[PDB]
Amino acid sequence: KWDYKNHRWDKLHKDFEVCKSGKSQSPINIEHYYHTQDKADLQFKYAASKPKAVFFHTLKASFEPTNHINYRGHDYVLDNVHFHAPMEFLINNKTRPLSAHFVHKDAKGRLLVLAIGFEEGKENPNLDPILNFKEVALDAFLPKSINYYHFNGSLTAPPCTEGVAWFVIEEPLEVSAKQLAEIKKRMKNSPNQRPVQPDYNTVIIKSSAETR
Amino acid sequence: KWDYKNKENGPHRWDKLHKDFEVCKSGKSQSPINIEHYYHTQDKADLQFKYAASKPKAVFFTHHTLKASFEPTNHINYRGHDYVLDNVHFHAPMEFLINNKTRPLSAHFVHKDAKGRLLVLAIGFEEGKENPNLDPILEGIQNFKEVALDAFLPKSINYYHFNGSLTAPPCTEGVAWFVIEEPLEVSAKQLAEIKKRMKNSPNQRPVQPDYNTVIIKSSAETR
Ligand SMILES: CCOc1ccc2nc(S(N)(=O)=O)sc2c1
Ligand SMILES: CCOc1ccc2nc(S(N)(=O)=O)sc2c1
Ligand SMILES: [Cl-]
Ligand SMILES: [Cl-]
Ligand SMILES: [Zn+2]
Ligand SMILES: [Zn+2]
Repeated sequence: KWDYKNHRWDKLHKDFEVCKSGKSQSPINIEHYYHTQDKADLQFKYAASKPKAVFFHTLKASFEPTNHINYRGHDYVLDNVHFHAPMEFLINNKTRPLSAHFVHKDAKGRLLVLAIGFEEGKENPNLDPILNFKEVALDAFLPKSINYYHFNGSLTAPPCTEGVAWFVIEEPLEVSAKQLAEIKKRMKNSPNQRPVQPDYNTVIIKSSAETR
Repeated sequence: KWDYKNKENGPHRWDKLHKDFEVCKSGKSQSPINIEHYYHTQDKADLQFKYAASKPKAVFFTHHTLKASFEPTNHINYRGHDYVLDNVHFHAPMEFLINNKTRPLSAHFVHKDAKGRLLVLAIGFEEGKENPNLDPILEGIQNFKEVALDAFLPKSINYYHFNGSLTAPPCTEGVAWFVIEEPLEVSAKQLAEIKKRMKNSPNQRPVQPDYNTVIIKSSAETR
């Protein structure tokens, strides 16, 4: 059984062999990239939303097909949000104590994932509805203006399927220290961060968008 | 047994011939593709060429292409990492399609660095003027005369850069592609001969599935 306990994922199932063999496995440290000033091309179609279900090695909140992201002429339906502690993706070796992943699928079956860091500070109201289920302020969840990193990668969890479009947001969200240990407690006080995977000089663009 | 013919050994079946080749199917950054969506970028000038005229170690037909091997004298520098041009080979038509445009021919500059990491540079050809750069080879397949590598490429190039795979089995990924937009020119006769030297047998992998590849457009000076 696969866990984060103390590189052998490929062994447990042959379905997981790509975890080693893939040349574009995630997460990574974002250190070399291209600046661009091209249109967002990223449109959010988010609303405050109450979960299809809320359940637990990571804390996950799933949703109905109500929230969308449209990228270069294709609609990606929001499936779920889950957390990693520490932040899996590194930005020039800076990681945040917590992260969230927003998972999407298009007509063609393609995957798009949204990642953002958290900053230890003020209480974050967006977390509480989940922590009948209370609705989550998605369209308000995200920063107004985001600087993001976009590149190609894999699932950070098995089967580590690749073909994932990652957009990693620069801005850290804020989380209070009680909330942090609580979710950390919520995840059995067991870390669920895959280490940085081998990076074969991934082509990375830095760009921005308006989430709302 | 892989080939480009429509029988059991074509591209739609390359994954079946050897288990070493399955990434041809399962791989998620498979090349070639149609380059139409990309990001325009600051021209930080990432790529530096260091080519000289060079005589081929060998010029020979292998695995459907005309290949010219070289001593490790011609190089490319990318973000402070140097890749040695290993060989130049040909595909007809051009395999990468640029904004849905297909060219009669392309040339691939295969580079490998110390780590065994791969870099390939592609430039297309369309029918026109006689190319003196080409002729050493068409005769050389039949010592070898040197190739004006330093003179081969356009002075300033527009190219697309992304991560992809090899276009022939084993279809290895982690390949850094530099696809130059500018077409070089070839005479209609030279064109017909290259195809004859490459046996009038197509050696173009079809466009492969695209998983939203991040492509940047930039430019450089080859001279
Ligand atoms: C039905 C199985 O769905 C799975 C399994 C692993 C997995 N990892 C992500 S992530 N952390 O965004 O890269 S999403 C996902 C979905
Ligand atoms: C080890 C044998 O060398 C091989 C096998 C396939 C292959 N495809 C290219 S290409 N068409 O530039 O992407 S180069 C190359 C070298
Ligand atoms: Cl993350
Ligand atoms: Cl090509
Ligand atoms: Zn995740
Ligand atoms: Zn080739």
